[PDB]
Amino acid sequence: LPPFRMGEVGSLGLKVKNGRIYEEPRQALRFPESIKTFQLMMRDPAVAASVNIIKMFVRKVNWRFVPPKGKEQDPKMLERADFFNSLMDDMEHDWADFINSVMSFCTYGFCV
Amino acid sequence: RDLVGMPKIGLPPDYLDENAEPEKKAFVQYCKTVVNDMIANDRAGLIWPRYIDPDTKEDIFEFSLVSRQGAKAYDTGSIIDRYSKQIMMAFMSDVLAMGQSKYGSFSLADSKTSLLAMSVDI
Repeated sequence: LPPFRMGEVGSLGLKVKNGRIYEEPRQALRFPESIKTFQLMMRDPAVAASVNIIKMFVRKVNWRFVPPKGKEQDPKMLERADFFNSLMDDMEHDWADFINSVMSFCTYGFCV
Repeated sequence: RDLVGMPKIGLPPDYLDENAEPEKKAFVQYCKTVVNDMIANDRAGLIWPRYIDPDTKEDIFEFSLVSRQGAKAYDTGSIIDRYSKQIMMAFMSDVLAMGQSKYGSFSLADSKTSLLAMSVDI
């Protein structure tokens, strides 16, 4: 066996093939067909309600910027927190809308 | 369209002709009046001719209520109730049918808020 060495030796072992992930064996749940299958499932009242309750719970919460622990009262960190807080409300769209768009991953499993 | 139990009259074919004798025409008119005006009443009763053919042993006249054999294969009430409950679940508005339970509240400042109020907050 090779000796111990710092740095990676193997790989994740993912089943990517020509740039498309092939983890899921069923054809109905892979990339091209999953856009339609998931939209078919959302029509059922039970699945729709289960997804919507989770989406509602996340959107109920508020967000805020705070100084890192150990330096709570440092004026410099307070000014940094104020700057980053002001950054949230200066966007072309509201922060709540951004959080709303993020929750699309409750259906497709990811978001970009 | 449920038609079980309606009266039915059976007459020889020659009674329904257009050239029939006046007696048969009067008989048919009276039968029509009976069919139109018969109702459950303290004077309900019938006097009807009865003759059994010697060679067939079946009455040539008859008076009976239509009967049905089978029963509907599905219970529509349960299905309708199930779908109504499914509709009410989509909006999380079951309070309409279950009333206002003491474990739920409509106040957003109270730690018992229901899902309907939570969504109205959104």
